[PDB]
Amino acid sequence: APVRSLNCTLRDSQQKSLVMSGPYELKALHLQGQDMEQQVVFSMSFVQGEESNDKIPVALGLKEKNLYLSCVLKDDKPTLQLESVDPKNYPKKKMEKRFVFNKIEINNKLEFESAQFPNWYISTSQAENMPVFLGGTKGGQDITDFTMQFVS
Amino acid sequence: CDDWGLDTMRQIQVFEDEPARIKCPLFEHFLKFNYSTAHSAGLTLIWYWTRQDRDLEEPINFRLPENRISKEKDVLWFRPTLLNDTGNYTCMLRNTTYCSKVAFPLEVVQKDSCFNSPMKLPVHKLYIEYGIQRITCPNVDGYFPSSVKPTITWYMGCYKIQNFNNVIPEGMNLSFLIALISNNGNYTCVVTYPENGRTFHLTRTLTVKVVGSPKNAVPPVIHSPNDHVVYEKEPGEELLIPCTVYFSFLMDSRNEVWWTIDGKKPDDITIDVTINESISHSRTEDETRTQILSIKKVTSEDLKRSYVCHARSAKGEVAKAAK
Amino acid sequence: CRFRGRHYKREFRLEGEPVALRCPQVPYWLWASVSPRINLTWHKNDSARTVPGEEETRMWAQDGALWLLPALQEDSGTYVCTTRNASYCDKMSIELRVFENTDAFLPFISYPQILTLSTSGVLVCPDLSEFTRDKTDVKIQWYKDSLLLDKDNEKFLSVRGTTHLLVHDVALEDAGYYRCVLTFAHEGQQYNITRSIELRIKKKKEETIPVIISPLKTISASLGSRLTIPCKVFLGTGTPLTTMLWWTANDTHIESAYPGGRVTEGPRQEYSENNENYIEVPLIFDPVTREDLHMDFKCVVHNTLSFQTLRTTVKE
Ligand SMILES: *[C@@H]1O[C@H](CO)[C@@H](O[C@@H]2O[C@H](CO)[C@@H](O)[C@H](O)[C@H]2NC(C)=O)[C@H](O)[C@H]1NC(C)=O
Ligand SMILES: *[C@@H]1O[C@H](CO)[C@@H](O[C@@H]2O[C@H](CO)[C@@H](O)[C@H](O)[C@H]2NC(C)=O)[C@H](O)[C@H]1NC(C)=O
Ligand SMILES: *[C@@H]1O[C@H](CO)[C@@H](O)[C@H](O)[C@H]1NC(C)=O
Ligand SMILES: *[C@@H]1O[C@H](CO)[C@@H](O)[C@H](O)[C@H]1NC(C)=O
Ligand SMILES: *[C@@H]1O[C@H](CO)[C@@H](O)[C@H](O)[C@H]1NC(C)=O
Ligand SMILES: *[C@@H]1O[C@H](CO)[C@@H](O)[C@H](O)[C@H]1NC(C)=O
Repeated sequence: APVRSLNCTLRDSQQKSLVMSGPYELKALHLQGQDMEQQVVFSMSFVQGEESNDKIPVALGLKEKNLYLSCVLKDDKPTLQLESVDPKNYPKKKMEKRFVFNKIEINNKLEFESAQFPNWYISTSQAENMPVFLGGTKGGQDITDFTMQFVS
Repeated sequence: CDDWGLDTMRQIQVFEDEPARIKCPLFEHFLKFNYSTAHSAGLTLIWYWTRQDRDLEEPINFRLPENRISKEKDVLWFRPTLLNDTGNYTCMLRNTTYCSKVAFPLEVVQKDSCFNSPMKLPVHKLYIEYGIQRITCPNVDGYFPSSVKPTITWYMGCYKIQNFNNVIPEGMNLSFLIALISNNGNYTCVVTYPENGRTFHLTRTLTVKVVGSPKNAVPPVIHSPNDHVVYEKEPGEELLIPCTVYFSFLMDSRNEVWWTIDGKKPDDITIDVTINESISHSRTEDETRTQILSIKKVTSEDLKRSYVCHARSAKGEVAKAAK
Repeated sequence: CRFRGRHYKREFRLEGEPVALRCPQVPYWLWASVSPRINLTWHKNDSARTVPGEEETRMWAQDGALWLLPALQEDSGTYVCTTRNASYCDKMSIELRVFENTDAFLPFISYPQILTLSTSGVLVCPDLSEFTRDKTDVKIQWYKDSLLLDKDNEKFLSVRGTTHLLVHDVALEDAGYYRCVLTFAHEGQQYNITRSIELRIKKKKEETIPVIISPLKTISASLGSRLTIPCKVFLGTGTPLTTMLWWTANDTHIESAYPGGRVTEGPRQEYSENNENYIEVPLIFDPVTREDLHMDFKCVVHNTLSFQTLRTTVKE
């Protein structure tokens, strides 16, 4: 075995789902009953970039697909982007730290700090269609922590 | 005169360019019961200060000019205070018989517009994921009449609070809808109000800290004496014995862990032994204490003799070791 | 011009209330590039001639979206936006279905909102953005099965001027259908805008602190070059979830440092074994040799509730 990954679906604090629309972007909006399985499903896998009881390093990318999200500086400011990958190599441990996150999970609610940029988190606006993005502000106007449901 | 040294370590700190309201210490010479302070005996309350200097001075207050230091009722009143006010202060009581003076260093603190300051901030525990909690602007009391309606805004960092995802300003109170770890940080309310044709500021800041719910306050859980890991040691193996214990969070919680040779703080007969004591805290402030035992050669009696790890915190717990 | 694609969120609204189809993924109200605006018009799949204009006086086009107040049953259909930069052009469709305002049709309009039980949680009224561009902060009224929730109610708190309904401490009986109801105010017309929320409860997940069970200093050895190894962890109850059995000498990492291929650890074993219990096991194997003849080795088990470790003695 390479890396024990797992499929799941995240959904944020205000109940918004997580559907793709790019693949140059992701969005977080309310899915009607009859549209629920539009929401992307994630392949989360443990990379083990740095040990800590608090942080569990995890790289996650979209399953049945080749995308994996990673942080990069679009003009010296952290930006969330979807980089494609060789389906041959991945999933893999010790993954490039652009692709690495460390989930801070507490009582079933979990945040995702960036390894590349500490104190920068996967976030979402409270508006509806606005995209998922890397965020520098925690506990502000943008939603940082989500809740995941495992899937099959 | 009955005289108490200044409250050196019980110090006061005040923001510049905005009203203070200092009280004279009556926790010494207690004197407050069944209708507060007694001026009836005719014990005049005298004020006077000295500044960072070498001399005492009568306190000018009437032509300040704006009664800027007028004491309205058995207590001092700066509207507004000024950096030059820093220094030690004194109040005393006079009866033809009675005298009593005491001092307290008043350090005036400059303020950044981002609320940066040397001022000590009060930590304010807040239970995690509770339904809804809130915080009131700390020390607004008595600064202004019920008649006037104040404007009052809040700020996390220099970040003003508006459209926050789970925090909401509600007049004097700040409400946290589902207190998450994301909510840690220094907060600061800033209340404005008009008085005699002027706007005074009151900025005060406290740091919110999210902690474990009482919803999950539970007796300590013993981990190490699990028995699935069996501690057997043939004669003279320098055996070690760790006792890791998880504590749920409570405020008046005195977490205690101790080994029990059989009920008397070890070291019976020779029995040379010593404890190593580690500790860890969750982000939530959930302690997890640990203890261990360095050991010499194992005397024949040790194995068949039982000893046990212990812990208690508003609840009590116990676990049996194995050899 | 190109057809870019179908808009993911179809919209099953109710009859007799407003609707707003914003051109899919074309605008986001990000109207920075809007000076001399781009040509824009909608049209039905079957009905093309529309401006889209208006059947009666119902339909029109606000900033980037056409409305249907009231939206009528039969208005159901598919629509396509249009965009024109002489340098470009494309289109996208929003599906739409209007139902009758019968209680019977509710389960089809429902938004699934989830909350784990024995905790506080929040229900947000969905799809209200286009109409919430006013400062009378959201005058919504939450009903539960035709039961209006007043501040007198202790179980549910309606957040003042917001879309959130605070469930203070959710219980099994709290599952079911709810209703957002935004009273609108356009041109002086006051209209209801309903939203069916359906709450699903979930049980908080098991997560136990495991113990390790292979602490013995390698009792055996001889240089047979075959190295057997198990790190047995005890899960009180089956919860191989975030649980992770990472093997590292201590510093080495057992991978991309200690091996050029020399040493690695293959598959894993979630035994289950004894009925009630559940257990997991790794296997670091020096497939053909163990030569250096010295190493600190450490079994790392790690999940959200504990970072644990283990080391062992010299061997034979
Ligand atoms: C208020 O009183 C305190 C204590 O009397 C003063 O601090 C003293 O200052 C001298 C000269 O710098 C130091 O050598 C002493 O050690 C201090 N006393 C003590 C007990 O530490 C201080 O000057 C006064 N505060 C102000 C603002 O003047
Ligand atoms: C919230 O306030 C606390 C206390 O004022 C800040 O913690 C201080 O941070 C500095 C580092 O910049 C430490 O050297 C000090 O020891 C801390 N003060 C004390 C006494 O705890 C903290 O920086 C503030 N939080 C944030 C995120 O800005
Ligand atoms: C405050 O202190 C300065 C510096 O000694 C002094 O010059 C000034 O007179 C003081 N301010 C007032 C209002 O007297
Ligand atoms: C002055 O004050 C003291 C303190 O209570 C009191 O004992 C004494 O009687 C007073 N002298 C009078 C009566 O003026
Ligand atoms: C459309 O045309 C304008 C004007 O030439 C140009 O600035 C713009 O980049 C074009 N649109 C896009 C997205 O390229
Ligand atoms: C809005 O909803 C309420 C409650 O169901 C109802 O009484 C009222 O008739 C509705 N308003 C309009 C404009 O029909």
